[PDB]
Amino acid sequence: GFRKMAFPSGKVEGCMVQVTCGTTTLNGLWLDDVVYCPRHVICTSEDMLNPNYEDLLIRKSNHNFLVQAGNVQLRVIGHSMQNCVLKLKVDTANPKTPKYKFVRIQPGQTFSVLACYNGSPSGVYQCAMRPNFTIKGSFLNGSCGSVGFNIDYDCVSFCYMHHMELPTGVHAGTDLEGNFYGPFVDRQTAQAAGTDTTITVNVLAWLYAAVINGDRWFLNRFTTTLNDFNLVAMKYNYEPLTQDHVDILGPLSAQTGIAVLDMCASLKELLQNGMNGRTILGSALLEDEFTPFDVVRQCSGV
Amino acid sequence: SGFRKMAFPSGKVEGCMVQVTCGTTTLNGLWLDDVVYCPRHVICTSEDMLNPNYEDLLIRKSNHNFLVQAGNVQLRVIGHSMQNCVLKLKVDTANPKTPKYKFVRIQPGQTFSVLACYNGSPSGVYQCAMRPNFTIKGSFLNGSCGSVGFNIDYDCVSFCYMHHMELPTGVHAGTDLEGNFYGPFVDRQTAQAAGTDTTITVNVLAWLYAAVINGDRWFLNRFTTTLNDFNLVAMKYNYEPLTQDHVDILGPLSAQTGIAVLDMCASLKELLQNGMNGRTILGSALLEDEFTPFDVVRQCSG
Repeated sequence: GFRKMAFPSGKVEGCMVQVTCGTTTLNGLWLDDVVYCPRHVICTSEDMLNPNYEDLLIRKSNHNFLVQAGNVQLRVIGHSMQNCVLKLKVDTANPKTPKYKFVRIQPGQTFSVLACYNGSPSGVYQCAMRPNFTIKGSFLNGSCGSVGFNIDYDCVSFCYMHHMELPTGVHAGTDLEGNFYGPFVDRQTAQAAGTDTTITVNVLAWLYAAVINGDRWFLNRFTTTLNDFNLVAMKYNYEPLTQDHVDILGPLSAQTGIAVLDMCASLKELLQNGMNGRTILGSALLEDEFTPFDVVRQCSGV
Repeated sequence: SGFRKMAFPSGKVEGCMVQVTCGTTTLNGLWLDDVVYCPRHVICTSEDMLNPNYEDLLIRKSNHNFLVQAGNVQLRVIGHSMQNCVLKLKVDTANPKTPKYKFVRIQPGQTFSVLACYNGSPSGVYQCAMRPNFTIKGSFLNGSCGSVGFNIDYDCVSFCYMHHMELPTGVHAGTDLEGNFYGPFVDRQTAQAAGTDTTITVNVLAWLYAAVINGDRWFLNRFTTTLNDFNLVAMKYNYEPLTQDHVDILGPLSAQTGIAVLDMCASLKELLQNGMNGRTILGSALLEDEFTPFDVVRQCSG
């Protein structure tokens, strides 16, 4: 079976805390003796319309921040702002800190989101960073500071911290250095994303997955150049491939014996001729939120 | 806003998973207090699995034939019994990470989270529903037996599923934590078919309400139906009947959207006898039936 699968969330659950300033409360990430959270925690609701964060933060001291792990307060002993993230040094090193790294992901890459409220994990689900740098998440009031992550061996790579829901109902946030993905700002104002596109490298990974499972009617006898493929794909609102995309498809190419550019020629035929009422892996829709790594991970184990 | 298939955070269950080996057979166990629960076919050789007499095989085993590993630590087995299709190994150490828990038997159409594990190590988490034919559509590979399904309510884990088998059709079968299979299956290495599956109608209606809450409305109509006339059409299409209890449980979603349950039933009836005409609902080309009304209310409250 093929399912959207999240990483086991326990290593991240052990890092979630609550951060409050005044009556504004959201989630933070407690790693070693530092808590990371969205800087708009320092705003009242009226502040968020047009905030001057530097001005607002110079008014705050360590003793204005309430950090709680459950009902246990963690005393704040220093604070600083890095882009759109606040870092609060606390006096206790988190004994559940996993091995971790901060990463900035590419569009197309997937990650698990641990949706949290008041520092308490509520649910986990899988997301892809869209080409327009939004994610199609599920978030309610109080969810900011929830994080997205991948887990490789035993190391947690944090890649996303949640800040905002756009008018269209999709979501926007930052990496853990506080830099937004996309052309968004943490202000209570209506912001639009670019028109989205289909994640071509993931569609190719899905076609490879179909082949591995014996579903291969769409393989044609042609090949293409990468440049010709990119120029055609863009007319169908598909993303162009990069050299890194070609490389990450390498393992599936080797597993199936189907050259990357041959699969591109097959996809191109699918694009210009349609599916003709046929299905691939049970579906009439091409799936674009499974990466090549997701295909390998779900068809091969951990 | 937003709507996503979401699992419970898995940390509380991750702290309970161990590896269980007997001879050349290895799978996963669930370690609660001083007892480890795992599928009994771990006592089988590849020859025994074809037609096993489990009581015979078990009486010929001693405690030392069982190797239980929690991470890098071997747990000493000091007792063993069998409860239906589940083996219970008594160990000399209590699991410090045992959560508050209970064993429950889930009803068809209810959902739960699965923590897929290999060699005692958590690999991924996803949401499943118990199908009306008592299969589940999971994602499981070799080495995954003993993985468990669960729900979390406040701080209590309700374990409802332990994994044993993949049917020839690719769906999955297992037991509750008393070792009783869901459905007419047996833990023998033979090809087994399920009863004809039906669609979980109350869940489809819940998901249609979710679609309206998120702005997807093209499928609505001004028609209404009686409950009985709806059920005549549902049964014609191999949908489960909708009961008055189901109507009542959908009440909160009906109030939140202003759409009477029987008006949504008229919409569903039109979809069943007309199709979607290549359109999508919440990004799906098929009618989704693995969200309960509770799943939708929890995710879409407000």
